[PDB]
Amino acid sequence: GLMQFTLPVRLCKEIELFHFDIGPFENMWPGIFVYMVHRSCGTSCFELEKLCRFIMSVKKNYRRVPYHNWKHAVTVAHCMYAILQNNHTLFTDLERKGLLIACLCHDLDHRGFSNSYLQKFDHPLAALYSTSTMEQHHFSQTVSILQLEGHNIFSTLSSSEYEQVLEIIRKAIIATDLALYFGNRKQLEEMYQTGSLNLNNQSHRDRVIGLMMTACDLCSVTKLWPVTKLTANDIYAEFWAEGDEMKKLGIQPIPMMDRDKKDEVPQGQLGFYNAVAIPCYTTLTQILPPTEPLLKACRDNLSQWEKVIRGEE
Ligand SMILES: CCCc1nc(C)c2c(NS(C)(=O)=O)nc3ccc(OC)nc3n12
Ligand SMILES: [Mg+2]
Ligand SMILES: [Zn+2]
Repeated sequence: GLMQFTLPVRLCKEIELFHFDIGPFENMWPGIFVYMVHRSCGTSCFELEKLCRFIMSVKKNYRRVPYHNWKHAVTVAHCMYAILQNNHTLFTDLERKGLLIACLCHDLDHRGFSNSYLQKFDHPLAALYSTSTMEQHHFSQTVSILQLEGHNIFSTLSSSEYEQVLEIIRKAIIATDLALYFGNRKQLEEMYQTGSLNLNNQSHRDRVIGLMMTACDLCSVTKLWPVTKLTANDIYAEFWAEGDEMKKLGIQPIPMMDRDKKDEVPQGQLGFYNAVAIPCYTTLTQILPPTEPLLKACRDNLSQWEKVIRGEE
């Protein structure tokens, strides 16, 4: 219980910042996650033997895909750690515990393909889960790993608390379905602006936690320009593979996913920043003012993508 993780000084300091990059050393990422748990939650939240064994089972069930991989999992967990640390009195003990685990597990066993591709392929998961297909699978894989012998990091919780935390994780992971994001943010926008938003209302908390999950999940748009620019190559590599597989089914993919139309990437990016990312961090900043650095960094990067379109770089 007196065993803390420490990081080297540059990491110890930079990890507190929203725009932190977890680096290219895979073997430090589990330590980075435990560090964040111990500062965000407490050193008693989880039994270290169980946490370490949960983390390495989760890692093992991320696939070697260009973007939706173990590095994404830990990156999205760090963004949630930054939001929680900057807003530390707004969230319960259970929410701090649940949300970091939810972010680490939110893309478990992702294959690099969208819910639409699974559906057009007629993948078995699409018959099992008619909506939020991959996201119901991610939650399912989470529960699977929790029920492995020695992996139940929630074993010290009461019956009620256990059921609450699994319900926090389920809604948190389902909210990473971008199809649900548009309506969720619209409702929050309305609630904030008419003054009706109330964080003691569980259905309002749910929506706000949903928006936090979207903000963490898209946090690659909030990094320093060189990180954001290079992450775009990994995202587009999955898009083009999915476009290829669409063509193999006899379906012309949208232009964003067609590797024969790579000149129309910079404009595909702009639409995504204006329709999804900017509104997401704007509404989030309105509800959680300390999350403003995410909105500012997102705007800085939109400005960098506009430059790329003009041929200024
Ligand atoms: C994986 C789909 C969701 C997603 N997450 C991120 C971080 C991005 C992103 N960022 S970047 C680093 O600037 O390329 N660009 C995207 C462009 C289009 C798009 O259409 C769905 N999604 C994008 N996206
Ligand atoms: Mg996902
Ligand atoms: Zn994700």
